[PDB]
Amino acid sequence: GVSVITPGTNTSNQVAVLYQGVNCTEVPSNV
Amino acid sequence: KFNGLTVLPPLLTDEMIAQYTSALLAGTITSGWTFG
Ligand SMILES: *[C@@H]1O[C@H](CO)[C@@H](O)[C@H](O)[C@H]1NC(C)=O
Ligand SMILES: *[C@@H]1O[C@H](CO)[C@@H](O)[C@H](O)[C@H]1NC(C)=O
Repeated sequence: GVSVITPGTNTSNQVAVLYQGVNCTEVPSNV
Repeated sequence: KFNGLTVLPPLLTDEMIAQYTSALLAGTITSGWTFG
């Protein structure tokens, strides 16, 4: 699954993304 | 993971829960029922 972490659009429009139990070397800054 | 089936981890690790029980246990050995 892919999850999106947001502080709320009434605070900011930045976003972070969690790729669930995927090794972070095969996803396709801060990794 | 199998086919479309996954298992999500719990938010509290086992280390955190053992920390919680040792804080309860040190509170009761040392203060009785006053800390609650
Ligand atoms: C939501 O927006 C309103 C007005 O734009 C503001 O008063 C309120 O503090 C905002 N809420 C948060 C959690 O920032
Ligand atoms: C992801 O793959 C690399 C390459 O084998 C490995 O070193 C790494 O440990 C893997 N990720 C995890 C969380 O083990």
